Amino acid sequence: SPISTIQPKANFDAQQFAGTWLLVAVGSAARAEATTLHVAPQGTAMAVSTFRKLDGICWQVRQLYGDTGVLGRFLLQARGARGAVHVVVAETDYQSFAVLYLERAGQLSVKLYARSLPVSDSVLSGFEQRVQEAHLTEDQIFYFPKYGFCEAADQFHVLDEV
Repeated sequence: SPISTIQPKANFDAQQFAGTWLLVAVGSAARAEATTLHVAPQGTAMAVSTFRKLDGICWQVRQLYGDTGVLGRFLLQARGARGAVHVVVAETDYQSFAVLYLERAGQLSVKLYARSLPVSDSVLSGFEQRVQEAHLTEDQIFYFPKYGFCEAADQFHVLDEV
C-alpha cells in the first residue's frame, strides 16, 4: 500500500477544492486526451465528473469519491469488474494547483491538476520531484494537451458510475 505512505492535504477543505480542474500531467507505470474535472462537495464525499474529448465528441463520467474517515483521502469503490481506486489529495493551494495520488491494485500514480494554464514552473518542478519520489521515471510522465478540453456532454455520452 504505497498510497498509505502519502500524507493528505492538512485540513483538506472540499468547499475550496470544488469547481473546475484541468489535467496537466500524469505519472504512472500503467502500460483523445485533454481532461477536465468538475468537483462538487456532497457533505463529506465529493461528486466528481470527468470530461474527455475523443475524436471531437465530449464524454462525461460521473463518479463519487467516498469519504474514508481521513480528510483528503477518498475511495472510488470497486464496481464488480473495476478494482477499487484509492485517491489522495496531497499538495494544493486550492487556487491554482493540486497534486493527487491514485492507487489501484497496489499500483501508485500521481496526477497534477491546475485551475488554469499555464502552471507555474515551481509547481511543475514540484510535481516532477514527487513523481521520482514515487519511484517513477521521467519516461513514465505523461503531459496532456493544453488544448482539446471539454466540459459538457449530451445525454448520449454520459456514463454514471454512481
